[PDB]
Amino acid sequence: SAAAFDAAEQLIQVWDGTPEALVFEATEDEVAEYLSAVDVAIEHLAMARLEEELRHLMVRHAVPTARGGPLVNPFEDQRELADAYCGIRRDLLDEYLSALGVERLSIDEVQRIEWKHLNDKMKKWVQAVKTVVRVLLAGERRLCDQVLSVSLREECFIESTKGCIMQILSFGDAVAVCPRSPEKLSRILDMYEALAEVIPEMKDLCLGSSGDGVISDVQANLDRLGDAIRGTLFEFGKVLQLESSRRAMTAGEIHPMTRYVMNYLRLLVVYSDTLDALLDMTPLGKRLLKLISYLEANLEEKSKLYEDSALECIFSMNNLLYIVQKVRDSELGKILGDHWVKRRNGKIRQYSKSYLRISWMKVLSFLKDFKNFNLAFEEIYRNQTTWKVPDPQLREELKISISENVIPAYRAFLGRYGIKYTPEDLESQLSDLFEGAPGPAN
Amino acid sequence: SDTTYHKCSKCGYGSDDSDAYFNHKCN
Ligand SMILES: [Zn+2]
Repeated sequence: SAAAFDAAEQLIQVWDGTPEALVFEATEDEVAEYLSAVDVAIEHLAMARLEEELRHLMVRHAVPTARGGPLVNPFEDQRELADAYCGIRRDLLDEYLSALGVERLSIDEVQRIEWKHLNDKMKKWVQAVKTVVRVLLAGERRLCDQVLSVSLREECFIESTKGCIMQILSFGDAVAVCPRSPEKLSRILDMYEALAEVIPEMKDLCLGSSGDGVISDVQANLDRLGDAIRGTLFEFGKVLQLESSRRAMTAGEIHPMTRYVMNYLRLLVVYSDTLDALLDMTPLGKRLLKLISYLEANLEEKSKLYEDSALECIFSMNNLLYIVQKVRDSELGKILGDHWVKRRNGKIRQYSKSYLRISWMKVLSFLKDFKNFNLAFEEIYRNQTTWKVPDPQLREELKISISENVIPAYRAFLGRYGIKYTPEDLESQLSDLFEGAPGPAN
Repeated sequence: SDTTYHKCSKCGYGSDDSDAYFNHKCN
Protein backbone atom coordinates (compact mmCIF):
# COMPACT_ATOMS: atom_id res chain seq x y z
CA SER A 1 0.00 0.00 0.00
CA ALA A 2 0.91 3.76 0.11
CA ALA A 3 0.72 3.43 3.97
CA ALA A 4 3.53 0.75 3.84
CA PHE A 5 5.57 3.50 2.00
CA ASP A 6 4.52 6.14 4.65
CA ALA A 7 5.91 3.93 7.51
CA ALA A 8 9.05 3.23 5.36
CA GLU A 9 9.39 7.02 4.59
CA GLN A 10 8.80 7.81 8.34
CA LEU A 11 11.70 5.87 10.02
CA ILE A 12 14.13 7.04 7.20
CA GLN A 13 13.33 10.74 8.02
CA VAL A 14 13.57 9.80 11.78
CA TRP A 15 17.10 8.34 11.07
CA ASP A 16 17.92 11.27 8.68
CA GLY A 17 16.99 13.65 11.59
CA THR A 18 19.91 12.14 13.66
CA PRO A 19 23.12 11.69 11.57
CA GLU A 20 25.04 11.45 14.94
CA ALA A 21 24.08 7.73 15.35
CA LEU A 22 25.09 4.98 12.81
CA VAL A 23 22.40 2.38 11.75
CA PHE A 24 24.89 -0.58 12.01
CA GLU A 25 25.16 -0.66 15.86
CA ALA A 26 21.62 -2.01 16.71
CA THR A 27 20.41 -5.61 15.94
CA GLU A 28 16.61 -5.22 15.31
CA ASP A 29 17.06 -1.57 14.08
CA GLU A 30 19.49 -2.31 11.14
CA VAL A 31 17.07 -5.16 10.07
CA ALA A 32 14.19 -2.58 9.75
CA GLU A 33 16.08 0.29 7.93
CA TYR A 34 16.79 -2.12 4.97
CA LEU A 35 13.08 -3.09 4.44
CA SER A 36 12.28 0.70 4.13
CA ALA A 37 15.13 1.28 1.57
CA VAL A 38 13.76 -1.71 -0.50
CA ASP A 39 10.19 -0.18 -0.72
CA VAL A 40 11.69 3.17 -2.02
CA ALA A 41 13.34 1.20 -4.92
CA ILE A 42 10.05 -0.81 -5.44
CA GLU A 43 7.82 2.38 -5.44
CA HIS A 44 9.78 4.26 -8.21
CA LEU A 45 9.39 1.20 -10.58
CA ALA A 46 9.85 13.04 -1.88
CA MET A 47 13.13 11.51 -3.27
CA ALA A 48 13.44 9.36 -0.06
CA ARG A 49 16.92 8.37 -1.43
CA LEU A 50 18.51 7.98 2.11
CA GLU A 51 21.72 7.19 0.06
CA GLU A 52 23.51 10.03 2.01
CA GLU A 53 22.91 7.77 5.09
CA LEU A 54 24.00 4.41 3.44
CA ARG A 55 27.01 6.22 1.77
CA HIS A 56 28.24 7.48 5.24
CA LEU A 57 27.52 4.19 7.15
CA MET A 58 29.57 2.28 4.48
CA VAL A 59 32.36 4.92 5.11
CA ARG A 60 32.06 4.32 8.92
CA HIS A 61 31.93 0.49 8.30
CA ALA A 62 35.15 0.17 6.17
CA VAL A 63 37.17 2.56 8.47
CA PRO A 64 36.89 0.76 11.91
CA THR A 65 32.41 -8.49 9.41
CA ALA A 66 32.03 -7.44 5.68
CA ARG A 67 28.32 -8.57 5.59
CA GLY A 68 26.62 -5.19 6.28
CA GLY A 69 28.93 -4.01 3.43
CA PRO A 70 27.59 -6.27 0.59
CA LEU A 71 23.91 -5.42 1.53
CA VAL A 72 24.44 -1.55 1.56
CA ASN A 73 25.22 -1.73 -2.24
CA PRO A 74 22.48 -4.08 -3.66
CA PHE A 75 20.01 -1.37 -2.40
CA GLU A 76 22.33 1.55 -3.47
CA ASP A 77 22.33 0.78 -7.27
CA GLN A 78 18.54 -0.06 -7.53
CA ARG A 79 27.72 5.11 -9.39
CA GLU A 80 27.85 7.29 -6.18
CA LEU A 81 28.54 3.84 -4.57
CA ALA A 82 31.72 3.34 -6.71
CA ASP A 83 33.06 6.93 -6.19
CA ALA A 84 32.55 6.60 -2.36
CA TYR A 85 33.78 2.94 -1.99
CA CYS A 86 36.93 3.67 -4.10
CA GLY A 87 37.60 6.89 -2.06
CA ILE A 88 37.66 5.14 1.39
CA ARG A 89 39.74 2.27 -0.14
CA ARG A 90 42.18 4.90 -1.60
CA ASP A 91 42.32 6.56 1.90
CA LEU A 92 42.76 3.39 4.08
CA LEU A 93 45.48 2.06 1.66
CA ASP A 94 47.21 5.52 1.84
CA GLU A 95 47.43 5.04 5.68
CA TYR A 96 48.70 1.36 5.52
CA LEU A 97 51.64 2.59 3.33
CA SER A 98 52.39 5.64 5.60
CA ALA A 99 52.60 3.20 8.60
CA LEU A 100 54.87 0.86 6.49
CA GLY A 101 57.23 3.90 6.07
CA VAL A 102 56.56 5.13 2.45
CA GLU A 103 57.51 8.87 2.16
CA ARG A 104 56.76 10.99 -0.97
CA LEU A 105 60.28 12.56 -1.36
CA SER A 106 60.87 15.51 -3.78
CA ILE A 107 63.81 15.55 -6.29
CA ASP A 108 65.65 18.16 -4.09
CA GLU A 109 64.98 16.14 -0.83
CA VAL A 110 66.28 12.94 -2.60
CA GLN A 111 69.48 14.68 -3.92
CA ARG A 112 70.28 16.28 -0.48
CA ILE A 113 69.70 13.10 1.69
CA GLU A 114 72.78 11.28 3.18
CA TRP A 115 73.20 7.66 1.87
CA LYS A 116 72.76 5.95 5.32
CA HIS A 117 69.15 7.39 5.47
CA LEU A 118 68.30 6.98 1.71
CA ASN A 119 69.51 3.33 2.17
CA ASP A 120 66.93 2.72 5.00
CA LYS A 121 64.14 4.55 3.03
CA MET A 122 64.77 2.24 -0.02
CA LYS A 123 64.87 -0.82 2.35
CA LYS A 124 61.44 0.26 3.78
CA TRP A 125 60.08 0.79 0.20
CA VAL A 126 61.10 -2.75 -1.02
CA GLN A 127 59.33 -4.21 2.11
CA ALA A 128 56.25 -1.99 1.35
CA VAL A 129 56.09 -3.13 -2.35
CA LYS A 130 56.50 -6.84 -1.29
CA THR A 131 53.46 -6.34 1.07
CA VAL A 132 51.39 -4.47 -1.64
CA VAL A 133 51.97 -7.34 -4.17
CA ARG A 134 51.78 -10.40 -1.83
CA VAL A 135 48.95 -9.12 0.53
CA LEU A 136 47.09 -5.89 -0.42
CA LEU A 137 46.31 -6.17 -4.22
CA ALA A 138 44.95 -9.73 -3.54
CA GLY A 139 42.99 -8.50 -0.44
CA GLU A 140 41.42 -5.62 -2.48
CA ARG A 141 40.32 -8.14 -5.21
CA ARG A 142 38.72 -10.41 -2.50
CA LEU A 143 36.82 -7.38 -1.03
CA CYS A 144 35.42 -6.12 -4.43
CA ASP A 145 34.35 -9.71 -5.46
CA GLN A 146 32.57 -10.22 -2.06
CA VAL A 147 31.15 -6.63 -1.62
CA LEU A 148 30.05 -5.53 -5.16
CA SER A 149 27.48 -7.58 -7.22
CA VAL A 150 28.18 -6.03 -10.71
CA SER A 151 30.77 -6.57 -13.56
CA LEU A 152 31.62 -2.26 -12.28
CA ARG A 153 33.82 -4.55 -10.03
CA GLU A 154 36.58 -4.20 -12.73
CA GLU A 155 36.50 -0.34 -12.37
CA CYS A 156 36.42 -0.51 -8.50
CA PHE A 157 39.50 -2.82 -8.05
CA ILE A 158 41.54 -0.52 -10.41
CA GLU A 159 40.35 2.82 -8.83
CA SER A 160 40.88 1.25 -5.33
CA THR A 161 44.47 0.37 -6.50
CA LYS A 162 45.70 3.33 -8.68
CA GLY A 163 46.36 5.59 -5.61
CA CYS A 164 48.37 2.72 -3.96
CA ILE A 165 50.36 2.05 -7.22
CA MET A 166 51.01 5.80 -7.97
CA GLN A 167 52.36 6.27 -4.37
CA ILE A 168 55.00 3.46 -4.79
CA LEU A 169 55.77 4.58 -8.42
CA SER A 170 56.59 8.06 -6.91
CA PHE A 171 59.57 6.69 -4.87
CA GLY A 172 60.47 4.49 -7.90
CA ASP A 173 60.92 7.77 -9.88
CA ALA A 174 62.76 9.34 -6.86
CA VAL A 175 65.54 6.66 -7.08
CA ALA A 176 65.35 6.57 -10.95
CA VAL A 177 66.39 10.31 -11.19
CA CYS A 178 68.91 10.11 -8.25
CA PRO A 179 72.63 10.68 -9.12
CA ARG A 180 74.40 7.36 -10.03
CA SER A 181 76.40 6.18 -6.95
CA PRO A 182 77.82 2.60 -6.71
CA GLU A 183 76.60 2.59 -3.01
CA LYS A 184 73.00 2.20 -4.30
CA LEU A 185 73.37 -0.64 -6.93
CA SER A 186 72.19 -3.54 -4.63
CA ARG A 187 69.16 -1.48 -3.39
CA ILE A 188 68.01 -0.32 -6.89
CA LEU A 189 68.12 -4.05 -7.93
CA ASP A 190 66.11 -4.97 -4.73
CA MET A 191 63.55 -2.28 -5.87
CA TYR A 192 63.61 -3.43 -9.56
CA GLU A 193 63.13 -7.13 -8.54
CA ALA A 194 60.34 -6.21 -6.04
CA LEU A 195 58.47 -3.93 -8.55
CA ALA A 196 58.75 -6.57 -11.37
CA GLU A 197 56.33 -8.76 -9.30
CA VAL A 198 53.50 -6.13 -9.59
CA ILE A 199 52.79 -6.92 -13.33
CA PRO A 200 52.33 -10.73 -12.82
CA GLU A 201 50.15 -10.06 -9.69
CA MET A 202 48.14 -7.32 -11.56
CA LYS A 203 47.83 -9.57 -14.71
CA ASP A 204 46.35 -12.39 -12.49
CA LEU A 205 43.84 -10.04 -10.69
CA CYS A 206 42.67 -7.83 -13.68
CA LEU A 207 40.07 -9.52 -15.98
CA GLY A 208 39.68 -6.49 -18.35
CA SER A 209 42.14 -4.33 -20.40
CA SER A 210 41.88 -1.16 -18.16
CA GLY A 211 44.66 -2.69 -15.95
CA ASP A 212 46.96 -2.19 -19.03
CA GLY A 213 47.36 1.58 -18.34
CA VAL A 214 48.59 0.91 -14.74
CA ILE A 215 50.80 -1.97 -16.10
CA SER A 216 52.17 0.55 -18.73
CA ASP A 217 53.26 3.03 -15.96
CA VAL A 218 54.86 0.20 -13.84
CA GLN A 219 56.73 -0.99 -17.01
CA ALA A 220 58.03 2.57 -17.80
CA ASN A 221 59.02 2.85 -14.07
CA LEU A 222 60.81 -0.60 -14.16
CA ASP A 223 62.54 0.37 -17.46
CA ARG A 224 63.89 3.61 -15.81
CA LEU A 225 65.19 1.58 -12.77
CA GLY A 226 66.59 -0.69 -15.56
CA ASP A 227 68.42 2.44 -16.89
CA ALA A 228 69.53 3.43 -13.31
CA ILE A 229 71.17 -0.06 -12.81
CA ARG A 230 73.10 0.02 -16.17
CA GLY A 231 74.26 3.61 -15.34
CA THR A 232 75.30 2.81 -11.71
CA LEU A 233 77.34 -0.30 -12.77
CA PHE A 234 78.84 1.86 -15.60
CA GLU A 235 79.85 4.56 -13.02
CA PHE A 236 81.61 1.79 -10.96
CA GLY A 237 83.60 0.63 -14.05
CA LYS A 238 84.25 4.31 -14.98
CA VAL A 239 85.59 5.28 -11.47
CA LEU A 240 87.70 2.03 -11.34
CA GLN A 241 89.35 2.84 -14.76
CA LEU A 242 90.03 6.47 -13.54
CA GLU A 243 91.93 5.28 -10.37
CA SER A 244 95.69 6.08 -10.75
CA SER A 245 97.19 6.40 -7.17
CA ARG A 246 101.03 6.10 -7.03
CA ARG A 247 101.15 5.60 -3.20
CA ALA A 248 102.93 2.23 -2.62
CA MET A 249 101.16 -0.17 -0.17
CA THR A 250 103.53 -0.31 2.88
CA ALA A 251 104.64 -3.88 3.85
CA GLY A 252 103.25 -4.99 0.40
CA GLU A 253 99.81 -5.61 2.06
CA ILE A 254 96.48 -6.20 0.14
CA HIS A 255 95.21 -2.86 -1.37
CA PRO A 256 91.84 -1.57 0.01
CA MET A 257 90.53 -1.21 -3.61
CA THR A 258 91.15 -5.01 -4.02
CA ARG A 259 88.95 -5.61 -0.89
CA TYR A 260 86.20 -3.16 -2.07
CA VAL A 261 86.13 -4.17 -5.80
CA MET A 262 86.05 -7.97 -5.03
CA ASN A 263 83.38 -7.49 -2.24
CA TYR A 264 81.30 -5.53 -4.85
CA LEU A 265 81.60 -8.15 -7.68
CA ARG A 266 80.91 -11.02 -5.16
CA LEU A 267 77.63 -9.17 -4.25
CA LEU A 268 76.60 -8.61 -7.96
CA VAL A 269 76.48 -12.44 -8.50
CA VAL A 270 73.50 -12.54 -6.01
CA TYR A 271 71.62 -10.65 -8.88
CA SER A 272 72.79 -12.77 -11.91
CA ASP A 273 69.26 -13.32 -13.40
CA THR A 274 68.26 -9.59 -13.27
CA LEU A 275 71.77 -8.33 -14.36
CA ASP A 276 71.78 -10.87 -17.29
CA ALA A 277 68.32 -9.54 -18.43
CA LEU A 278 69.38 -5.82 -18.22
CA LEU A 279 72.99 -6.01 -19.62
CA ASP A 280 73.27 -6.49 -23.46
CA MET A 281 79.59 -16.86 -20.70
CA THR A 282 76.62 -14.73 -19.39
CA PRO A 283 76.34 -10.93 -20.01
CA LEU A 284 77.27 -10.48 -16.29
CA GLY A 285 80.06 -13.05 -16.96
CA LYS A 286 81.51 -10.71 -19.68
CA ARG A 287 81.20 -7.61 -17.39
CA LEU A 288 82.65 -9.35 -14.24
CA LEU A 289 85.63 -10.43 -16.44
CA LYS A 290 86.20 -6.86 -17.85
CA LEU A 291 85.96 -5.18 -14.38
CA ILE A 292 88.45 -7.71 -12.78
CA SER A 293 90.87 -7.08 -15.74
CA TYR A 294 90.83 -3.31 -14.86
CA LEU A 295 91.53 -4.19 -11.16
CA GLU A 296 94.52 -6.45 -12.13
CA ALA A 297 95.81 -3.88 -14.72
CA ASN A 298 95.63 -1.18 -11.94
CA LEU A 299 97.33 -3.44 -9.29
CA GLU A 300 100.17 -4.41 -11.75
CA GLU A 301 101.18 -0.69 -12.06
CA LYS A 302 100.94 -0.37 -8.21
CA SER A 303 103.43 -3.33 -7.94
CA LYS A 304 106.00 -1.21 -9.94
CA LEU A 305 105.89 1.52 -7.17
CA TYR A 306 108.90 -0.11 -5.35
CA GLU A 307 112.72 0.30 -5.57
CA ASP A 308 112.76 -3.40 -4.41
CA SER A 309 111.58 -5.90 -7.13
CA ALA A 310 111.11 -8.48 -4.29
CA LEU A 311 108.37 -6.31 -2.66
CA GLU A 312 106.80 -5.87 -6.17
CA CYS A 313 106.35 -9.72 -6.14
CA ILE A 314 105.16 -10.08 -2.47
CA PHE A 315 102.55 -7.34 -3.28
CA SER A 316 101.41 -9.03 -6.57
CA MET A 317 101.28 -12.47 -4.78
CA ASN A 318 99.23 -11.20 -1.75
CA ASN A 319 96.71 -9.24 -3.93
CA LEU A 320 96.41 -11.88 -6.74
CA LEU A 321 95.84 -14.66 -4.08
CA TYR A 322 93.10 -12.56 -2.32
CA ILE A 323 91.36 -12.06 -5.75
CA VAL A 324 91.53 -15.86 -6.51
CA GLN A 325 90.34 -16.80 -2.95
CA LYS A 326 87.20 -14.55 -3.23
CA VAL A 327 86.54 -15.99 -6.77
CA ARG A 328 86.96 -19.66 -5.60
CA ASP A 329 85.10 -19.13 -2.23
CA SER A 330 81.93 -17.83 -4.08
CA GLU A 331 79.74 -18.31 -7.23
CA LEU A 332 82.28 -16.01 -9.05
CA GLY A 333 84.59 -19.04 -9.67
CA LYS A 334 81.59 -20.83 -11.30
CA ILE A 335 80.84 -17.88 -13.71
CA LEU A 336 84.35 -16.95 -15.09
CA GLY A 337 85.51 -20.61 -14.91
CA ASP A 338 88.43 -22.91 -13.84
CA HIS A 339 90.79 -21.91 -16.74
CA TRP A 340 90.61 -18.28 -15.37
CA VAL A 341 91.47 -19.48 -11.79
CA LYS A 342 94.22 -21.95 -12.94
CA ARG A 343 96.03 -19.10 -14.84
CA ARG A 344 95.95 -16.74 -11.76
CA ASN A 345 97.50 -19.62 -9.66
CA GLY A 346 100.17 -19.93 -12.42
CA LYS A 347 100.91 -16.16 -12.07
CA ILE A 348 101.04 -16.46 -8.19
CA ARG A 349 103.35 -19.53 -8.54
CA GLN A 350 105.74 -17.50 -10.79
CA TYR A 351 105.57 -14.36 -8.53
CA SER A 352 106.87 -16.45 -5.53
CA LYS A 353 109.72 -17.99 -7.66
CA SER A 354 110.55 -14.40 -8.85
CA TYR A 355 110.81 -13.33 -5.14
CA LEU A 356 113.10 -16.25 -4.07
CA ARG A 357 115.43 -15.63 -7.09
CA ILE A 358 115.47 -11.75 -6.84
CA SER A 359 115.90 -11.45 -3.00
CA TRP A 360 118.04 -14.66 -2.48
CA MET A 361 120.69 -14.75 -5.30
CA LYS A 362 123.34 -12.18 -4.12
CA VAL A 363 123.16 -13.86 -0.61
CA LEU A 364 123.87 -17.27 -2.33
CA SER A 365 126.68 -15.51 -4.35
CA PHE A 366 128.60 -14.63 -1.09
CA LEU A 367 129.32 -18.42 -1.13
CA LYS A 368 131.40 -19.40 -4.23
CA ASP A 369 130.89 -22.01 -7.06
CA PHE A 370 136.81 -12.48 4.08
CA LYS A 371 133.32 -12.91 2.43
CA ASN A 372 130.95 -10.73 4.56
CA PHE A 373 127.29 -11.65 3.66
CA ASN A 374 126.05 -10.46 7.14
CA LEU A 375 125.14 -6.99 5.65
CA ALA A 376 123.10 -8.76 2.88
CA PHE A 377 121.19 -10.96 5.44
CA GLU A 378 120.77 -8.22 8.15
CA GLU A 379 119.36 -5.80 5.46
CA ILE A 380 116.80 -8.41 4.15
CA TYR A 381 115.69 -9.36 7.73
CA ARG A 382 115.81 -5.61 8.68
CA ASN A 383 112.76 -4.66 6.52
CA GLN A 384 111.37 -8.02 5.14
CA THR A 385 110.27 -8.77 8.79
CA THR A 386 108.10 -5.55 8.59
CA TRP A 387 106.61 -6.87 5.25
CA LYS A 388 103.28 -8.82 5.32
CA VAL A 389 102.15 -12.06 3.61
CA PRO A 390 98.62 -12.20 5.12
CA ASP A 391 97.84 -15.82 4.01
CA PRO A 392 99.29 -18.28 6.61
CA GLN A 393 99.82 -21.15 4.06
CA LEU A 394 101.75 -18.96 1.50
CA ARG A 395 103.78 -17.25 4.32
CA GLU A 396 104.80 -20.73 5.67
CA GLU A 397 105.88 -22.03 2.20
CA LEU A 398 107.97 -18.90 1.28
CA LYS A 399 109.97 -19.38 4.56
CA ILE A 400 110.40 -23.20 4.02
CA SER A 401 111.58 -22.48 0.39
CA ILE A 402 114.02 -19.73 1.62
CA SER A 403 115.53 -21.87 4.47
CA GLU A 404 115.87 -25.12 2.38
CA ASN A 405 118.09 -23.11 -0.09
CA VAL A 406 120.04 -20.75 2.29
CA ILE A 407 120.50 -22.98 5.44
CA PRO A 408 122.20 -26.12 3.91
CA ALA A 409 124.31 -23.77 1.67
CA TYR A 410 125.55 -21.96 4.87
CA ARG A 411 126.22 -25.26 6.79
CA ALA A 412 128.60 -26.26 3.91
CA PHE A 413 130.29 -22.80 3.44
CA LEU A 414 130.94 -22.34 7.23
CA GLY A 415 131.53 -26.08 8.02
CA ARG A 416 134.31 -26.04 5.33
CA TYR A 417 135.89 -22.49 5.38
CA GLY A 418 135.77 -20.66 8.78
CA ILE A 419 132.09 -16.07 12.04
CA LYS A 420 128.97 -14.13 13.31
CA TYR A 421 125.70 -16.13 12.69
CA THR A 422 125.33 -19.93 13.31
CA PRO A 423 122.96 -21.84 10.94
CA GLU A 424 120.37 -22.04 13.82
CA ASP A 425 120.51 -18.19 14.21
CA LEU A 426 119.51 -17.91 10.48
CA GLU A 427 116.72 -20.59 10.81
CA SER A 428 115.18 -18.55 13.71
CA GLN A 429 115.68 -15.14 11.93
CA LEU A 430 114.02 -16.68 8.77
CA SER A 431 110.89 -17.54 10.90
CA ASP A 432 110.52 -13.78 11.82
CA LEU A 433 109.97 -12.74 8.12
CA PHE A 434 106.63 -11.40 6.69
CA GLU A 435 105.13 -10.91 10.24
CA GLY A 436 104.35 -7.18 9.55
CA ALA A 437 106.73 -6.15 12.41
CA PRO A 438 110.49 -5.57 12.97
CA GLY A 439 111.95 -8.95 14.10
CA PRO A 440 113.56 -9.33 17.59
CA ALA A 441 117.11 -10.14 16.22
CA ASN A 442 119.89 -7.52 15.54
CA SER B 1 104.06 10.39 -5.49
CA ASP B 2 100.40 10.61 -4.23
CA THR B 3 99.52 10.65 -0.46
CA THR B 4 96.18 8.69 -0.70
CA TYR B 5 95.67 5.00 -1.77
CA HIS B 6 92.90 6.17 -4.22
CA LYS B 7 93.45 9.06 -6.76
CA CYS B 8 91.11 10.14 -9.64
CA SER B 9 92.76 10.77 -13.08
CA LYS B 10 89.97 13.21 -14.19
CA CYS B 11 89.33 15.36 -11.02
CA GLY B 12 91.88 15.75 -8.16
CA TYR B 13 89.93 13.55 -5.68
CA GLY B 14 92.00 11.25 -3.39
CA SER B 15 91.16 9.18 -0.24
CA ASP B 16 92.52 6.12 1.69
CA ASP B 17 88.84 4.88 1.89
CA SER B 18 87.53 2.91 -1.17
CA ASP B 19 83.79 3.59 -0.43
CA ALA B 20 84.52 7.40 -0.34
CA TYR B 21 86.59 7.09 -3.60
CA PHE B 22 84.08 4.86 -5.53
CA ASN B 23 81.11 7.20 -4.71
CA HIS B 24 83.05 10.48 -5.35
CA LYS B 25 81.69 12.77 -8.16
CA CYS B 26 84.40 14.19 -10.54
CA ASN B 27 84.73 17.95 -9.66
ZN1 LIG C 1 87.03 12.18 -10.11
